[PDB]
Amino acid sequence: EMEKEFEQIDKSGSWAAIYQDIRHEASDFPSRVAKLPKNKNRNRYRDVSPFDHSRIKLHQEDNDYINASLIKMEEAQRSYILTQGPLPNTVGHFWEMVWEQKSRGVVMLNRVMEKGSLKCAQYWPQKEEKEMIFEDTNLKLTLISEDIKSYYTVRQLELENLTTQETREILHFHYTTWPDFGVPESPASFLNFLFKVRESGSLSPEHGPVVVHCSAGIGRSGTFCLADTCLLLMDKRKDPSSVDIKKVLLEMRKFRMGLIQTADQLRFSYLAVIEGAKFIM
Ligand SMILES: *[C@@H]1C(=O)Nc2ccc(F)cc21
Ligand SMILES: *[C@@H]1C(=O)Nc2ccc(F)cc21
Repeated sequence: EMEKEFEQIDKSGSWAAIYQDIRHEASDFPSRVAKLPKNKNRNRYRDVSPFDHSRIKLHQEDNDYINASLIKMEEAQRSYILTQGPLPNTVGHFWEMVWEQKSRGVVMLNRVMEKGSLKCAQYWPQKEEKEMIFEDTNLKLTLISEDIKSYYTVRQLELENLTTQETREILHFHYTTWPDFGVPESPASFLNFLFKVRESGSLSPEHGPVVVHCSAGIGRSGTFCLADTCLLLMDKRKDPSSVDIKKVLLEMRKFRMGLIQTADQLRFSYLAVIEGAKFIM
């Protein structure tokens, strides 16, 4: 039971030590496409590079590269795309990826400005009547509606393929209250965030994978996928306490580097799963 393992690591203060065992056990795979010179500016500096084996390819004949990975959790029947916050020059690529993978949801875990720097381009429209056109990828994006809450905002967007005039509705889930430093004190509002994403149908097998991101460094994102997957596996296992967070993290770590970044994020992920369990079970 992870609750008892929690008190043990907490009372012993061994979070940095557990995390380092994870860092040392974690997969390392080639990322040759990410390091090509022609991809330097498609790549957010001081951000993780995608492994070649799990990387999302754009369907443009020119350059197929985006900093994005497919996490496939086989048991849980859950798949996620994890990506960097778009750059001014990759906003069109980001929406092409959303279009081509048939994603219903985009999950954003950062503010556009944190610590007085831009963590991410403004990649969606701020007003109904000012839509965005991405001329490089032949897409149009319109804000349909915006629902601002205390801890998060949900936006309905319409993405239009200007080439074929097909349109789809995309949900933008923006968690707005992650602090500039460290992790939330309680996981309550984050859990209410996940449940929201779940009830929308954005994580369901009838859609392409959800797109998750949160700037570059800090960590976040990892926490989102790790909590979702751990909770769903408790709905599946005859014994819910067979679920080992560390094992799940190491599986995801086969698909993308740079989850959980800090021991604090690891601690928060335990606390989110523990409190999510008690809420359901
Ligand atoms: C587990 C299961 O038994 N059926 C099902 C359907 C969708 C999922 F995402 C996960 C499961
Ligand atoms: C939840 C909410 O607060 N706003 C919104 C809009 C669309 C959805 F599918 C779900 C929600």
